[PDB]
Amino acid sequence: VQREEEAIQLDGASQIRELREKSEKFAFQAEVNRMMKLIINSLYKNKEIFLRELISNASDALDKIRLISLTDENALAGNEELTVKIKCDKEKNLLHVTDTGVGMTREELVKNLGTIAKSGTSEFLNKMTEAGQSTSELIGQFGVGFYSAFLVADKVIVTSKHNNDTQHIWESDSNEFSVIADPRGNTLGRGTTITLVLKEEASDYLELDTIKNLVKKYSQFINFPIYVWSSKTGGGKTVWDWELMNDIKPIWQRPSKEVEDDEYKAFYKSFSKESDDPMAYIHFTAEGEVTFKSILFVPTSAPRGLFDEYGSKKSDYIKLYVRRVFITDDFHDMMPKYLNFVKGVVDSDDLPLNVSRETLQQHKLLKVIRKKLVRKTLDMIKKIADEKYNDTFWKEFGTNIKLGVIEDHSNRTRLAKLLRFQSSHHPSDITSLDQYVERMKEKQDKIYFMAGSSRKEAESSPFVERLLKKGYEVIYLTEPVDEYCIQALPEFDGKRFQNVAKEGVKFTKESREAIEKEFEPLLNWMKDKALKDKIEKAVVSQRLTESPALVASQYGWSGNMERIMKAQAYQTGKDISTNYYASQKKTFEINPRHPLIKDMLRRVKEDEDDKTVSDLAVVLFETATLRSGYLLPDTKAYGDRIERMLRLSL
Amino acid sequence: ASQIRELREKSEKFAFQAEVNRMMKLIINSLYKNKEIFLRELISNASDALDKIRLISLTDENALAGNEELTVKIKCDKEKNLLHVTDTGVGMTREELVKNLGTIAKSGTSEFLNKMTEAQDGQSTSELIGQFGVGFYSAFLVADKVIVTSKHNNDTQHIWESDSNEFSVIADPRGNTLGRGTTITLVLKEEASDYLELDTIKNLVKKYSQFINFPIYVWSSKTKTVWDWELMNDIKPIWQRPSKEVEDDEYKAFYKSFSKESDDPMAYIHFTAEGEVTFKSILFVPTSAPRGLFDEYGSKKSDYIKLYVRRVFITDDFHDMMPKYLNFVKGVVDSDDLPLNVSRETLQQHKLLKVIRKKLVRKTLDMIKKIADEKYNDTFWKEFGTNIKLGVIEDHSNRTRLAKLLRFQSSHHPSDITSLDQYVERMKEKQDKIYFMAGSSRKEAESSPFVERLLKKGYEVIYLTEPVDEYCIQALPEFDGKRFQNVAKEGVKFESEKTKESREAIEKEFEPLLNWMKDKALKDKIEKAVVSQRLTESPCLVASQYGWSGNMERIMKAQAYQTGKDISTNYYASQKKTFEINPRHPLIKDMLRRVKEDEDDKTVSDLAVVLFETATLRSGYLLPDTKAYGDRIERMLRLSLN
Ligand SMILES: Nc1ncnc2c1ncn2[C@@H]1O[C@H](COP(=O)(O)OP(=O)(O)NP(=O)(O)O)[C@@H](O)[C@H]1O
Ligand SMILES: Nc1ncnc2c1ncn2[C@@H]1O[C@H](COP(=O)(O)OP(=O)(O)NP(=O)(O)O)[C@@H](O)[C@H]1O
Repeated sequence: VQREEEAIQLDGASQIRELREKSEKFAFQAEVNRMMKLIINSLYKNKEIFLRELISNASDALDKIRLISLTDENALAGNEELTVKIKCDKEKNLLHVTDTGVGMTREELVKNLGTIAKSGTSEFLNKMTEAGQSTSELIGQFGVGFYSAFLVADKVIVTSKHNNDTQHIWESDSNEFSVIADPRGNTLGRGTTITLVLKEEASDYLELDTIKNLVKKYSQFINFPIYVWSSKTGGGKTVWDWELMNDIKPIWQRPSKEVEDDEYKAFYKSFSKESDDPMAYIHFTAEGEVTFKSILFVPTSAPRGLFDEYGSKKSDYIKLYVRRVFITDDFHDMMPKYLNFVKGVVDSDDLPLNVSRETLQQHKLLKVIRKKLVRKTLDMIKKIADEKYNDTFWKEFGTNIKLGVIEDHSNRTRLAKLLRFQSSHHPSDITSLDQYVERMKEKQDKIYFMAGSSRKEAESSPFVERLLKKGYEVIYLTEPVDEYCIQALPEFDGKRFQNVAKEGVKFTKESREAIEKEFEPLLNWMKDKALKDKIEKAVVSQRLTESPALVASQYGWSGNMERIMKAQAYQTGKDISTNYYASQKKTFEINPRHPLIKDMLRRVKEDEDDKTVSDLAVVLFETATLRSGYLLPDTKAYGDRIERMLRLSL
Repeated sequence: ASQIRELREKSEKFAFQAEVNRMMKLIINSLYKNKEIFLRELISNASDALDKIRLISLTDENALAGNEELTVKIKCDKEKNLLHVTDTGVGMTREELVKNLGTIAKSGTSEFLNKMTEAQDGQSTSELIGQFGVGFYSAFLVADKVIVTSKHNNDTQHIWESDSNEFSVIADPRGNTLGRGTTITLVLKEEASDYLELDTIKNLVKKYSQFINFPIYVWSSKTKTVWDWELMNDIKPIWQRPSKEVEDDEYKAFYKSFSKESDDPMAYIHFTAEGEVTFKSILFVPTSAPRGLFDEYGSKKSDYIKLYVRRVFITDDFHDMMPKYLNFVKGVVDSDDLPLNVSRETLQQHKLLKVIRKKLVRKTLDMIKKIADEKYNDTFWKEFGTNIKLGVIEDHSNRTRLAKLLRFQSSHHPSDITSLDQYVERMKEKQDKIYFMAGSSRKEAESSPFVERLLKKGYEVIYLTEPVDEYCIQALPEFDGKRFQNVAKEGVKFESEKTKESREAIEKEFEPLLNWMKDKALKDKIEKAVVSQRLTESPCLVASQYGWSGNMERIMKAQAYQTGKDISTNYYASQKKTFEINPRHPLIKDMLRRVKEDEDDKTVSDLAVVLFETATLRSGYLLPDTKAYGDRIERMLRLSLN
């Protein structure tokens, strides 16, 4: 009972040897010449990332002197501007990336630049941590970024000016570097100028527009003014001046509400390069394993190239950022296919990057991004007002939501509540599934729907004629994807969907059962009158009203289901000529009120071997197939029957 | 470069340095995406050691010294949490264990290779794999401590063990336990428990090391069940053998083994590509269409073709090397000259992807073209006919060559499919047009009122049965000079004799008739009415040149991947058609005698709306309203009884 004071443990490499002893511990070395060549020749895919790294280095340099500027009063001195400035020089085959950051002392120019996998930024980070404090803008981690500037240049000339030290010149050729004091005075007030002596194969980076698009591609949010010595050709002659590249302001960095509705729409217009305001937007911050904080958008109109090469075409609408630096627009694991219209940004600070800085190192961190992005998206679409949802949204991205029901399984219930279809409750207006079950009768327990090519052919369908007459609500499907969306949905609010073109619809009746038994002779004749496999059953329908009714099985293709499959291109030659083709099992149904009842029976009561009575019994079934929206086997069969029955009549 | 100064001066020069521990961490946690590549690297290293000791043997007679067997053996201890990769290669001296394993980016293989290139031997300059000295370090992706025991000739057996930080070397107190070679023992992490089950390892070596040119054995089970070494790589690299010295039966055996198929390939091709890139390749076409060939369609890379560099598996992702419509082509691609990324999972030069692609497609299409005509129609076209059609639409660079491979059902034979070169060889002396009809089936297409006069006159009509066919022909501007012509659209020009200009007189005879239909029958239904010059034995609907056919409309109306706007606001769905009227038709001649008798006549109007609606059905067009047609035909059936 009384606890003793003894404490347990919780934890603790063989080879068949007698005993293991210690001897001669070494430290790993490195052949620098071959390691350098690995980085330059066999590491990166795109050689354009050199500017991305040089700018990031310049950004870190700027952020460093800014932190020091806080705990100092003479840090900036003469020049208080913290800007990165890039200038081309085609006349001398040179590219310049100049910044006004902290710069580098002579010891640093040797140590930091001359040592692979050495990061002064990483070390600076460490001192700041030991010392709110916002290092969270420091991008550098590896020590190889600067060496990526040897991809497009034979020689790199680095001129740096650190406080309390002389301006020096650092020149290299990837094999060795020379460090010399600048003969000129402190031409640079403070900071660094990285000059690249480009190669003949890199003549592209001498041209202006190449650089402009390059800095805009990777570095447009790096929290420091980036200018490029550009031409304007106005006032009309060419005038050169520093043109700002990162115009856009990181709205995401600010917390909710600092900025309002206004500056949001402006952000969407500028970032996504759109002219019209977004239909909606969401600003949120996920935290935990992933912690990023992002802004997502839904466009006002459906993009022009939407649904073109669906699945294959990766959308560049969402751009991934890590520490204000662009990583990738590939969200095929962080965003599903049916949400390929959603635009926006995703920035983060502690997302582990690959050395390529184009992909996240941990593949496991992708789906945890998706679960938050998708959820925030579906909440955003749900947050859209009911009026605006039907009148504007659904026309644009209704198909997407339907596809979501088919694809996404973990959001099928949530997406189903966003579904909108036409109905019999209104000649034109669309309804939700929640609005259907709210208008459902007692003990209905079935959501009746009709699928067809158009609204007119669906509402004027022989099926559910008694259902509409009884007051049952019928959902009309007018688009090819509709039927699949419903078929992929098991139950909604405890109600099961029921196709009115297929069997399963059930509506005294026991007295009427005796009446059906009376209507037994004609059905038998139909199976004989009817060719071999022409029909399966010829019972009389109790769901008909005023129409002379091909009903599919519970596990059979509908007339509308059938037309879509048949018109689908991507299918093999062997597969096309298959699946039973046209016939399946065509069940006939009928109601008594006209020639269906006694007029056809009088002939059947007279003689079953008459030619006139077999022709009239054939055309009735013939036009019933088109009445039920099925494919006509022969256009000339039912066609010439009209050309002959109208010649003597008219 | 000059910079405002005319005094470029020379001061101190330095050599670059490295912070090893941080560069180590980069390789461990920030380089590779797949942690399973560790076994790929150890096998390659083991292979290199085996190739070195063999190259020495060719000049040194005392190298083997009673250890002639050159193999690789893998054994994993589940109980002891260990993984052993043992070879009988050249091994490493004590100095080499420190130099080669302790110096990052240092490759002893690269040094061994350069010595041979310097003088005359190019015998095995393509057998050695290791270039950058970082592969061995991928062992710490799945292991905390790596123990390496090596025995080199003319030196004692030493033991090398380490974590990422420091490494130690010690002479093995067990002595010469390995006759010659190396054993890399990996103390696997908790997470890397999967590499302890032999079957996981079994598939892993087979995945990458299938043609490593050295016997690889794994300690596995085989049924009383007993344990022994099982050979992994048995599939010989036949592509290295020249086209003349390779057995035709070997190709069939190679395919059924490499691609895991029970049936022989429909065809094969063996070629050596030189120039910008240099590689050997054996492409294959399966005997039957793979299930799910088009299920993903687009967005799906096919693991049918595999890329090998120096007999080591690189990748199966080809999408930049092979187009979508050739996703059925299987085979191998091997090179010894293609520069690789440090990850060894992709090519380094992206520009070379286009170079390989154009070579592979070229040899693929020629391979298809080489197939005998007799076996082509009966086997290939049935399985991959759809692919060729898609290729016509997609590949513009080879649209002509792919067109020569197209096959379609013609009116020249009840069931046989024909070539387009056969069609143009069966055209008249002044046809210069390829007439075709598109429909849901052949029965619908051959019994269509558009081909009535054409077949009677002596012209040939191609029948398109599959919905992708019209897309395929649309992508074709002209074939052998001739131009495709839709028989359901305007353009067909028939008869230039005196009987043709006599039809101009019939135009005036039908002029009051023509205008009546535009205003009696629904004016917003029928576009226009014109005299039908191409109509024989039928009552009655053509479309414009750049307009939808009845078939074309049937497909678009089923295309599910469209927005709710594009389907509701599509003009072609609401577009009207030109109604053509045949003069010889008895039902048409009695129609002009009824309007005059009773213009604004009710019965006269009725037949016109009925005929037009039957014309919509006779063509591929869907009836706008079927209830109005279904009720009026119920009144027509009242002729028997009311
Ligand atoms: N423009 C610059 N101004 C000032 N200091 C710089 C500049 N560029 C580089 N440095 C310093 O030199 C060090 C080496 O940089 P680098 O080798 O590019 O690795 P990095 O800074 O971590 N970038 P990366 O390898 O992509 O993570 C940096 O950590 C800085 O301390
Ligand atoms: N099992 C072994 N037997 C003999 N020598 C070995 C063995 N493993 C490694 N070595 C030597 O150690 C050197 C360093 O290994 P490694 O880091 O893999 O360089 P590598 O051969 O270029 N591998 P890779 O990265 O794929 O190019 C190799 O170049 C070999 O000379």
